[PDB]
Amino acid sequence: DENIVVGPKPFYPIEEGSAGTQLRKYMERYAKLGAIAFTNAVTGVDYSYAEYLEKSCCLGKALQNYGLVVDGRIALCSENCEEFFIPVIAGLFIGVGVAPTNEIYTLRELVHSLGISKPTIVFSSKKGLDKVITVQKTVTTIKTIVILDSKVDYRGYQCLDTFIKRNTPPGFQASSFKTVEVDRKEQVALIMNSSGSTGLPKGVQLTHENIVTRFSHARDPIYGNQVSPGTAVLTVVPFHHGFGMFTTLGYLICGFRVVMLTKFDEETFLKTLQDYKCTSVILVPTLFAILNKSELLNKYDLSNLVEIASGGAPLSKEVGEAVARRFNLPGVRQGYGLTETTSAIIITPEGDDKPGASGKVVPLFKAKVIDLDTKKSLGPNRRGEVCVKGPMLMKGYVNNPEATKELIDEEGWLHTGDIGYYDEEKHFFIVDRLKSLIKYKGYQVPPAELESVLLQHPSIFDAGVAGVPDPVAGELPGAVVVLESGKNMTEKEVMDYVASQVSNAKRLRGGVRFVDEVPKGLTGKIDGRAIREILKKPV
Ligand SMILES: Nc1ncnc2c1ncn2[C@@H]1O[C@H](COS(=O)(=O)NC(=O)c2csc(-c3nc4ccc(O)cc4s3)n2)[C@@H](O)[C@H]1O
Ligand SMILES: [Cl-]
Ligand SMILES: [Cl-]
Repeated sequence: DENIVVGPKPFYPIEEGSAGTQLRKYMERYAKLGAIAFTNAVTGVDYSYAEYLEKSCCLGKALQNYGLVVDGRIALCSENCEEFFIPVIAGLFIGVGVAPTNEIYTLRELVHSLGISKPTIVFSSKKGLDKVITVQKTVTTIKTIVILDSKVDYRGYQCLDTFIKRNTPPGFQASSFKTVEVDRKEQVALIMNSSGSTGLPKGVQLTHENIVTRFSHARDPIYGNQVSPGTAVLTVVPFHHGFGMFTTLGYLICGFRVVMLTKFDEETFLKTLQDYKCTSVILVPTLFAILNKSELLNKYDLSNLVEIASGGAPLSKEVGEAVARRFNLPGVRQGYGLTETTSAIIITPEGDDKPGASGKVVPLFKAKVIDLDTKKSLGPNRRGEVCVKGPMLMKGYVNNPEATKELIDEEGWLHTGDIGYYDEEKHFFIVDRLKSLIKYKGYQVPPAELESVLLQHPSIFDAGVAGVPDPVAGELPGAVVVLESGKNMTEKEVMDYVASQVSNAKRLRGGVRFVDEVPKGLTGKIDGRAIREILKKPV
């Protein structure tokens, strides 16, 4: 079947050893070099590779001394902090599965998530502690809570350093610690949760094989960023999520200084780029809005920035092109993936550009686009459901065989739930989620196409589009809009503006509501249910 698109061979073959073994090898190299691994952009606190490696080894030993066995479970519950990856790496080193969560989860989300992954120990931020204590009342198998981002014991709980000290012999040498080899294709490494699900979070099981595949991509000269220890990268994405998890772990294999930024005011954003000489960043779409509007770019030395990427959610082609132009860059790089594919499986290849494209199939992967009804493969320039296959496919959901069966078909293809197409040169374009398409008469209108038009308006800061029920037409496209400060548009002004830019079918017949915040998930995807609820309310 010539409709299947097959990715190339990676420049760097997948290395032998577990994901823990590989991380240890590279971290040790950068440790001896004296490089910095993590920097908190706002405080300027650094962890060297040497310190991060030492603590990760010491925590690995501590978890073994505590009694955790291969295929045990720990969790994190934390907003981004520079300590976040210590329990992750320790788990990978010893073959204990790690379930990351964020403090920003609701209690309903967190109780469900941790109830599925069943961690023995939770590494909680100070901020997340109250939620973890509450969850423990239901998930009563959580034995121990350790405070991740405190140097001292906190509210009666051991901090990370205390837990390590209490579970390792005095004078324990990290250099002596051995990574634990595992059955790479079978051994769960991480239990992850997607963002923007319409239901409660499922536990996505990712293996060591999944992760070491990512390590090849991450440092690939075409599909990643080349090893360059000391080079700084800015990161803004949530660490608990696959997007932040596998970009960050990849950056550690690359030897980069991971500059973690948690505040997105333009001054701090720009000052961070300048002060740490950041050479690249992967943004989410809302951060592009800040950069397109900024009147301050000229005040900062931004000359070190040679790459801007995007992922997680649809990016307006025109907004991306404007921002790339401001920075005098050829274009915005992009990656597209799902929690269930570990990381990005379509990435813009260096040297092989195409306006508006999401990129090309990554090494070791295959992709196809199927007809929504027949499920048969399609040629180029035909919209259908993107499906993918390759060694980053998850092992399956935790204790949910039905959901696994629905996602990964009898022929081993993962059905992404996304609409897209590929062109004659095999560039893929991801349009939107199938579930988001607005059923206006016989049309299937992608909200992202309307959102792009809205975002391009200089008075519109943010927008989200969804379908308003309608007896005659099925669904009418409607929009929720956040206006830029000091600007005003009426509903009619927005509707007329959109009508001037789109087909008749795409008009905002469902109307426009103005809000302070567009409802979205943790990595920028529009919350359709929430938008529909807002549109339902009378003005
Ligand atoms: N680039 C994109 N364009 C449009 N939509 C995109 C998208 N990426 C994810 N999505 C949407 O998120 C859904 C998946 O949501 S999810 O489960 O929460 N997981 C993800 O969103 C997810 C998991 S890993 C990951 C990426 N890793 C990267 C590494 C480098 C890089 O440059 C870019 C990326 S994006 N994204 C997709 O089905 C799709 O609807
Ligand atoms: Cl999201
Ligand atoms: Cl979310």
